[PDB]
Amino acid sequence: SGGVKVRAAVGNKSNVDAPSFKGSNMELADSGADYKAFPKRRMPGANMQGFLDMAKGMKPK
Amino acid sequence: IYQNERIGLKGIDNKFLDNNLSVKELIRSLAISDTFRSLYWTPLYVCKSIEWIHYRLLGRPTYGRQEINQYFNIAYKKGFVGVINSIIDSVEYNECF
Amino acid sequence: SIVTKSIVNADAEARYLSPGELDRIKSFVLSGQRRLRIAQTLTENRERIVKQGGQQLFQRRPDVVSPGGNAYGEEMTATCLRDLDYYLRLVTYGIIAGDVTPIEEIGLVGVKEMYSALGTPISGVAEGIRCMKDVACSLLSGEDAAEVGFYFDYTLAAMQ
Amino acid sequence: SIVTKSIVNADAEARYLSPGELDRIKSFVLSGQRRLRIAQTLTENRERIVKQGGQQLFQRRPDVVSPGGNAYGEEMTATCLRDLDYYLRLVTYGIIAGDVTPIEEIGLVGVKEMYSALGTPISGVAEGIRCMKDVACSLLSGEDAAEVGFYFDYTLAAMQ
Amino acid sequence: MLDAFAKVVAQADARGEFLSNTQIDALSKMVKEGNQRLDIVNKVTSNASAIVTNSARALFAEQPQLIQPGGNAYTSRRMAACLRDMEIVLRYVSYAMIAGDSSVLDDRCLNGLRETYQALGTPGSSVAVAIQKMKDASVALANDTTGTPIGDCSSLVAELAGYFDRAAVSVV
Amino acid sequence: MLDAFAKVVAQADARGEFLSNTQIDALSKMVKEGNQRLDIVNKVTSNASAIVTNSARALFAEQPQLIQPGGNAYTSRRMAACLRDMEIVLRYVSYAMIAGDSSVLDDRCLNGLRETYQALGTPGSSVAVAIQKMKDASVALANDTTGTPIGDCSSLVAELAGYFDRAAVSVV
Amino acid sequence: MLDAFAKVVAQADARGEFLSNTQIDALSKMVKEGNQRLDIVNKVTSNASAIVTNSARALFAEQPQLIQPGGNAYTSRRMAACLRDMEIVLRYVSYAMIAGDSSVLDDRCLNGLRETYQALGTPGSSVAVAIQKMKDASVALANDTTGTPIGDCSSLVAELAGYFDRAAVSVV
Amino acid sequence: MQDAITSVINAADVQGKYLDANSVEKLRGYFQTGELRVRAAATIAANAATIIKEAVAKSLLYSDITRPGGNMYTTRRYAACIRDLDYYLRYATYGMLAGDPSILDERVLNGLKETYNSLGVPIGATIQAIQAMKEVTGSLVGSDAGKEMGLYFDYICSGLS
Amino acid sequence: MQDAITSVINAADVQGKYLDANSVEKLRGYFQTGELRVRAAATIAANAATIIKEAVAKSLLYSDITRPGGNMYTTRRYAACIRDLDYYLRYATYGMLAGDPSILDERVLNGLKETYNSLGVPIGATIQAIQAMKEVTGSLVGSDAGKEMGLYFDYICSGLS
Amino acid sequence: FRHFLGRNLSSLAEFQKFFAILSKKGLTGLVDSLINSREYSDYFNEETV
Amino acid sequence: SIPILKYSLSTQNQRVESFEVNPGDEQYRIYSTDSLPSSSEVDQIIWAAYRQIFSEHQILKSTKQPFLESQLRFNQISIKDFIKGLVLSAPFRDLNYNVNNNYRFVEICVQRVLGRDIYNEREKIAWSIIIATQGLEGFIDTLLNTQEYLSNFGDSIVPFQRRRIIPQRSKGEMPFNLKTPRYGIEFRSKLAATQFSWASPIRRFRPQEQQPKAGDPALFLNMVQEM
Ligand SMILES: C=CC1=C(C)[C@@H](Cc2[nH]c(/C=C3N=C(/C=C4\NC(=O)[C@H](C)[C@H]4CC)C(C)=C\3CCC(=O)O)c(CCC(=O)O)c2C)NC1=O
Ligand SMILES: C=CC1=C(C)[C@@H](Cc2[nH]c(/C=C3N=C(/C=C4\NC(=O)[C@H](C)[C@H]4CC)C(C)=C\3CCC(=O)O)c(CCC(=O)O)c2C)NC1=O
Ligand SMILES: C=CC1=C(C)[C@@H](Cc2[nH]c(/C=C3N=C(/C=C4\NC(=O)[C@H](C)[C@H]4CC)C(C)=C\3CCC(=O)O)c(CCC(=O)O)c2C)NC1=O
Ligand SMILES: CCC1=C(C)/C(=C/C2=NC(=C\c3[nH]c(/C=C4\NC(=O)[C@H](C)[C@H]4CC)c(C)c3CCC(=O)O)/C(CCC(=O)O)=C2C)NC1=O
Ligand SMILES: CCC1=C(C)/C(=C/C2=NC(=C\c3[nH]c(/C=C4\NC(=O)[C@H](C)[C@H]4CC)c(C)c3CCC(=O)O)/C(CCC(=O)O)=C2C)NC1=O
Ligand SMILES: CCC1=C(C)/C(=C/C2=NC(=C\c3[nH]c(/C=C4\NC(=O)[C@H](C)[C@H]4CC)c(C)c3CCC(=O)O)/C(CCC(=O)O)=C2C)NC1=O
Ligand SMILES: CCC1=C(C)/C(=C/C2=NC(=C\c3[nH]c(/C=C4\NC(=O)[C@H](C)[C@H]4CC)c(C)c3CCC(=O)O)/C(CCC(=O)O)=C2C)NC1=O
Ligand SMILES: CCC1=C(C)/C(=C/C2=NC(=C\c3[nH]c(/C=C4\NC(=O)[C@H](C)[C@H]4CC)c(C)c3CCC(=O)O)/C(CCC(=O)O)=C2C)NC1=O
Ligand SMILES: CCC1=C(C)/C(=C/C2=NC(=C\c3[nH]c(/C=C4\NC(=O)[C@H](C)[C@H]4CC)c(C)c3CCC(=O)O)/C(CCC(=O)O)=C2C)NC1=O
Ligand SMILES: CCC1=C(C)/C(=C/C2=NC(=C\c3[nH]c(/C=C4\NC(=O)[C@H](C)[C@H]4CC)c(C)c3CCC(=O)O)/C(CCC(=O)O)=C2C)NC1=O
Repeated sequence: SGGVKVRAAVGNKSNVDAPSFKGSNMELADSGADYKAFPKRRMPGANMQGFLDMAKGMKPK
Repeated sequence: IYQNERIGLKGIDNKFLDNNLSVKELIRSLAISDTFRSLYWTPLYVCKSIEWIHYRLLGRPTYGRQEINQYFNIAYKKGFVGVINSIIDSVEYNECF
Repeated sequence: SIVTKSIVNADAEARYLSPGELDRIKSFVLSGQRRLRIAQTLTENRERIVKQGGQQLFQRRPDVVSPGGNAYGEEMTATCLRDLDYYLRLVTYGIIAGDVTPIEEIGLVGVKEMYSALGTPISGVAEGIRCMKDVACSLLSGEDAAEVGFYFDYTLAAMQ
Repeated sequence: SIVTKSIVNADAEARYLSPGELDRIKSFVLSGQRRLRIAQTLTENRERIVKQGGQQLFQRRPDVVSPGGNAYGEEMTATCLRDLDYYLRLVTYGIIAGDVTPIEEIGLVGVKEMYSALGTPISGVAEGIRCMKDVACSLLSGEDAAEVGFYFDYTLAAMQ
Repeated sequence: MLDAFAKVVAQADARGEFLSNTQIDALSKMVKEGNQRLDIVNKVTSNASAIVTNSARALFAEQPQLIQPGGNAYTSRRMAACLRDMEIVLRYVSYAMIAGDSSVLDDRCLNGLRETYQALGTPGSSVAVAIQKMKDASVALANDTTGTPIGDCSSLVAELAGYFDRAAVSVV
Repeated sequence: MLDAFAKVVAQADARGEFLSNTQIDALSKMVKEGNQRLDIVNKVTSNASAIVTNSARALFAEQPQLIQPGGNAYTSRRMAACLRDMEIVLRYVSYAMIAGDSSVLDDRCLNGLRETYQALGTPGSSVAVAIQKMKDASVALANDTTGTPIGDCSSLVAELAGYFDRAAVSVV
Repeated sequence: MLDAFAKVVAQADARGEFLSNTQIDALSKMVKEGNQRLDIVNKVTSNASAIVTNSARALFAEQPQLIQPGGNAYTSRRMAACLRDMEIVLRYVSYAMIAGDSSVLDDRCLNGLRETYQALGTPGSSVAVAIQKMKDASVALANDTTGTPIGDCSSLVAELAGYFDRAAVSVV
Repeated sequence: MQDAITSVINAADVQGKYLDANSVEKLRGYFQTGELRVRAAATIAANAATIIKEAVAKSLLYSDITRPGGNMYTTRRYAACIRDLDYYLRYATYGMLAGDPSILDERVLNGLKETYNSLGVPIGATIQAIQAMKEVTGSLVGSDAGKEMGLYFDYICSGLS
Repeated sequence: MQDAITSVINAADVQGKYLDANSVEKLRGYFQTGELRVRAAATIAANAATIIKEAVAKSLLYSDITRPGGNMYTTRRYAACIRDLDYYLRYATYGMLAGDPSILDERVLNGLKETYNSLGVPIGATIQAIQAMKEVTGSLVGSDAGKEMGLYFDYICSGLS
Repeated sequence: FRHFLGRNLSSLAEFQKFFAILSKKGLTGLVDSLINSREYSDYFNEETV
Repeated sequence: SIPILKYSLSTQNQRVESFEVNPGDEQYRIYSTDSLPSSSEVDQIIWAAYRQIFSEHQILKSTKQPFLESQLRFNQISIKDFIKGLVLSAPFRDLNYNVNNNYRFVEICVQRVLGRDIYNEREKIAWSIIIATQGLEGFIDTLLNTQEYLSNFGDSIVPFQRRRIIPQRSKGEMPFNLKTPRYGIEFRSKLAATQFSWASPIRRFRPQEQQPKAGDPALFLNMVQEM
């Protein structure tokens, strides 16, 4: 036992009110972690190196 | 059908009984009912219902995939009533009946 | 229930459920707390709701219990009250399902074929359910009696 | 029965039934008049064969009915006699079928798994059937008691 | 508590009509049988302590484990309580015979008798055996044609038999 | 048995400190109008007799079946017991108005009243509107400015209306 | 109430069996340790109020949230109740030490005691450590050899220990 | 075709007894999640085309079923897929509202795996499309609502397997 | 037949990429619960017969499937139940250790509901037996471990439905 | 074949050879014709289940 | 010096009034010693005291109190001192006090002595410390000096179960000897090794195929016989 009077008794109630933004400092719950197993897809590769190299041709136009 | 569920169709019968309705419109008025939808479209597979419904309205089963494709594709867009209308308004119904 | 036929309605129409359908599934499930209380009242009042139900039924239809009536003797009168216990049970299902769909496909579809084929006066069993309705609505407040009585009179309508 | 497994025996062997098999189907059906009389004796003696059956069972096995026994109290003792009514019924089937084939696939196949899984002492229920056997054979002549007792002791053998 | 006449008055009191003139003929048929009723009761209340002990003695030969050491009705504290317990059932059965209706049988005797045999551990099936022992002694003594005119009393001993097997199914 | 003066003293030493002065003037919020409190309760107490008699007669014009034969309040003992309950509930809201809180209302009257009304076959709906018939007729009888000095006291007529419906949510 | 002798008799009368010769000798084993059984209890009642106040102070060297404002054993009615219940529990285990079995301990004190404290709100395991602060204040007080001569009596103080932890698990 | 209330009423009716405390105990559990299911079925109706576009591009868009010879080559065959995937995302929405997967095997599962074998539709790629479609559905409706909608997707994948 | 590590490796391998931070993030989450699952599978192995004896006596012991005519009447049929319930409590233990319900549908769920319909086994009473068996399993292994073992019971009940 | 060989039938003629045996000798003629084949012995001879 | 735990009341029949002037049939028979009974009518009071405080069982020869009976007949003690001698009687200790705990014995001494049910379960908690501190002889005189004992029994009436039945009805409540027996289910189940080991005899054999199932008209034959 430290202050034997129970530390607190949270000095009274002045303007003590509920509109206290619970957790106003600061953030929380990170989303980029969740863990989906599939990527977001894309095309090209194999069967298709011909046309990518070849859409560079008109890319700049 | 039993008398409990035929009460909902009594507006359709005597409309036919005073000679205000054809047979084809009578057949479509029965098939598009909820009494029919609750019996042969709802409790069945989406492709078996099209097969059964095709066999009552037209007097034969489906021929092949293209015929059963076509009515079945209609159920994608319009649904149950859209399939019944597409059979009674078909060319083969109007030719045989 | 309201959930299953609001689905099969929008199922047939090749579409999803409108706000008119989804603001009522929503409105029904918040109503679900109050429905179980109403069905809970009729659940353990079947001793009085049935026995007083057959009370007024025989006072109003002594023919069915008199010698020659369908429910004559110790035997048929027991089955005479058995059916009222059935229909009182289905009303508890309709209150929790929020619709007469449970009462529809049980005890209503083709009911005239059964009772005509049993020799029972179908009008007599309709009188029995009405006598149960006055006992049931006498057990609940006005806001509830507009529901519990509401399912009985549907059963009265389909039973004639 | 003797008819069905004399068939499935000769069925598996790709052959018909021998004289040894057909002179016994013949010998069994002429025995059928005497079998129904024997089963008719046990049919409406189940009140005395079961209740006196559980008589000697508790006097010989007071543990099962004492506090801590599996059949303790008004509840379990009623089910304690219920099983004896079952096995007494199957013996009436075996007598009319001329074989323990009805008793085999009912009340014997996998019986140790049930009673071990119910916490019941399987040896205790075997003692119950033996007590029923002395009551049953005391109700019939010597020529019959060699049969009615004969099916009980098979049930005793398979029940341990 | 009701008698037989009170159940016809209080039934139509809830309906609220006057008692009909064809219901008076059923009440006047009861008072014609009112003096054959009073010597069914007098036959069973006079041999009352021998209906009890001859039925207990027949019970304890069929089920000997109730009185053997470690049994329920074993000691002299509890043989007397078992012998009392059939005197109370025979008391209220004869009460419901003299009233004509069973409204005092299932009110001060059977109202929770089953739920106190689960708390005491008494075998309730054996109390319903010893009630049917007492039913067989009491309907044989209500057929006794000594000191009484000869007549047909079969409908009133079948009512005394009804209150015996009501109190037997209310303990099991 | 605590009141509104002892309401905050229960929360005082449950925390465990002396009385903060944000409420000491706010306990002097109603010892000013405690002189306004006692002449509000002088109309439900000194005119209690017209409330139970008028509203019960108007109730039976709303439900005609509760004075029929077969109704719940049909004989003379029931109809005397019905006003016995209605003069014991607005007894205790005069016990609730004198103390500020509603701790003597639910305990000494309503603690089990929903159970015994289901255990008697009384409908809980019509015993709620028996108090709603005497809810608005108690505050409108409380709003007589004649015989008294004048001024708006709409705080206390929401408190006393807030205790009549507390019984009406405890009986259904 | 059964002592150690009656528990042998009540098990033998239930089976209807006499007492054996080697059963008599184990009870004759108990009476030659009779002075050693008795003068243990001559310690634990003659220093009995010391065992209460030493353990009750030392409980709040371990859990001082009971005496906290808002805590269970805070108030002076409730501090007088916490010394009351530890005086009763010490009283019944002295009765069992003169008996020889715990049959007066779990028929008077410990039977149905968990369901009291959960309906009271008293912390269940937090009174069990108050019992274990009384055992070591008493089993060390039993090993003290003031006035009596010297012999091996560790078997009897294990039973004196054996009542204090049978009672400890009946309040958790 | 039974919802959670229909299944509760059926089991309580099939024994001929009233709705006891256990039957109403599950019914109260269904009414508690009634608010969650509608909002789950709300957003799924809005993003129906977007969810199916996300699943096919994430699972089987560039695989060689998409190329010539693969099971999805011709435009009629490709168009049948998104028509076909629409039913899985739609009927799963019905199971999520009804709280009972009886509608799936009644109207989807029966004769389904027996039909794909007839056409030669790859059941392996089909389930992974539904698995990817289940993954995006958990994005929209949230975690627990995704747990509910996801509970009927794998029911389709299990029976279709 | 994949565990949590096998499923994580498969998804990370099926895209041809290494085990990035998200793949190892779930793997660390599985290793944290590795201590809980073994003790959960420990006590379930000990009380296997006791759990099944508790479930059948609590769900379907005295119902009229147990009586003549019911689906469980004969001793061969009764003995098949506790044999049958042993697999559900056993395979659910495997899913609880592997952390992935792939083994259930691989070895239990496929052809299961199609088999009970053949035999005529009541699926309704089966799920309630597993639900009651799930209830007793939460008694032994605790709350969170019961949440883990319970997560695979309803997976069986869902697919078996 | 699922039991005494751990595999399904392979061809059509492998059916008719083993159906005619079961057709003429029943169960005792069929199982002895599987256990006495070479394919049993190559995988399992006398010791391996 | 430690007052009682302040419990709460409930809704009961004895704390309202009946409006029963000239009560008809279900009166529970006020046996009293101000009506000046004869010596055969003192004996109908002493049996009513034994039936109230014991049950109908323990009116045996060994459980009678023949010296307490003679002091009632000499008008030395009252009825209130005669009820106090029956709870402190040595048959009432070994039959009704050694076989249940202190929270069930308070349910006996309020049902039989005060004639009312218990209010709620806190009153059994609030009363059971009186028996464990100052004893059973300190428990009865603080129960016989309550206002509920004096305002309807007094110094001359053997107690009774007040307002068991509702006057238009015929069913009412349960009698208190059939409510709380000598021992309960919690004392009987814990002793099944030494005492109370009985195992139960055989019931009458009902065959299993004669039992009614849902939708059988034999489940309504008890309804039809009440018509
Ligand atoms: C307080 C005492 C008291 C009684 C004991 C009875 C005694 C009694 N019973 C009867 C009269 C009768 N008693 C019987 C009774 C019986 N006949 C039998 O064969 C049975 C053994 C037996 C009853 C079970 C019958 C049948 C009559 C009527 C005679 C008849 O109508 O045939 C009468 C003549 C009444 C008359 O003449 O109108 C009397 C006094 N009544 C009493 O008030
Ligand atoms: C010993 C018992 C005792 C009483 C019975 C009351 C009676 C009473 N009330 C008021 C005086 C008053 N009483 C009321 C109350 C009301 N007036 C209304 O118009 C409303 C209908 C009603 C609300 C309940 C008001 C408003 C005043 C005027 C004082 C004020 O509030 O400004 C006064 C004048 C002195 C004062 O203001 O306190 C007295 C004696 N006071 C007592 O000491
Ligand atoms: C009023 C109660 C009451 C008693 C307690 C005993 C007191 C007492 N104890 C002993 C006698 C004894 N008392 C003890 C007991 C103990 N010795 C120890 O060292 C331990 C501290 C303690 C046991 C825990 C022993 C061991 C003996 C025997 C002496 C010996 O061993 O030689 C004797 C001598 C004669 C006899 O053996 O009885 C007496 C009078 N008598 C009574 O009337
Ligand atoms: C859940 C919906 C449902 C209903 C309603 C139902 C009715 C039903 N009523 C029956 C008989 C009967 N029902 C009655 C009924 C009556 N007699 C009267 O006078 C009255 C008018 C009426 C009752 C209020 C009688 C007398 C019999 C027996 C008829 C006979 O024995 O021939 C029977 C045959 C016996 C049986 O199996 O119970 C059925 C199946 N079954 C159902 O599944
Ligand atoms: C036709 C073949 C057949 C048999 C034999 C059978 C037995 C059977 N015995 C049961 C229970 C039981 N059986 C007993 C039996 C006994 N207790 C004892 O002490 C004795 C040794 C023994 C009887 C002689 C008890 C006590 C129970 C209830 C166990 C419990 O409640 O946990 C149950 C569960 C409840 C029920 O549905 O009845 C079944 C199914 N079923 C069958 O189909
Ligand atoms: C108001 C009318 C009334 C009823 C209905 C009633 C039932 C009743 N039966 C009782 C006991 C008893 N009942 C029996 C009876 C039996 N045990 C057996 O072994 C046999 C099967 C059976 C009878 C032959 C026994 C032995 C007791 C004593 C319990 C004991 O001391 O352990 C008891 C506890 C003590 C007593 O009062 O006798 C009650 C309260 N008592 C009443 O006052
Ligand atoms: C059969 C023998 C017997 C036992 C064992 C018994 C226990 C008992 N302890 C009680 C209260 C109590 N018991 C405690 C004791 C404690 N609370 C704590 O926080 C500490 C852990 C512990 C003290 C060290 C307290 C504080 C109360 C008062 C509860 C109250 O009045 O609200 C009460 C409620 C009545 C009262 O005393 O106010 C009973 C009936 N009564 C008996 O007749
Ligand atoms: C409501 C329940 C239900 C389902 C699910 C259903 C499926 C169904 N899918 C079909 C075809 C098809 N389904 C696919 C699907 C695919 N190709 C792939 O590579 C993928 C793995 C997969 C998309 C996920 C394709 C390509 C066809 C056309 C096959 C052909 O033209 O031969 C057809 C043939 C007729 C038609 O589409 O018009 C039916 C009936 N019917 C039903 O009633
Ligand atoms: C490892 C995954 C797996 C499962 C689950 C499985 C089930 C399975 N359950 C069976 C039978 C059975 N299953 C039951 C079960 C029940 N009866 C009831 O009333 C209850 C609802 C239920 C117990 C929970 C019964 C009674 C049979 C015997 C059916 C018969 O003899 O016709 C059979 C037929 C063959 C046999 O038991 O030897 C199989 C193959 N096989 C598998 O490979
Ligand atoms: C602690 C203070 C206290 C409360 C709270 C209390 C309630 C109470 N109300 C009762 C009855 C009753 N209450 C009513 C009241 C009504 N029934 C109706 O139909 C109307 C809708 C409504 C009133 C207008 C009636 C009619 C009875 C008597 C029932 C009967 O005897 O048939 C009874 C049964 C005993 C009696 O006849 O008085 C109790 C104990 N009693 C108390 O002493």
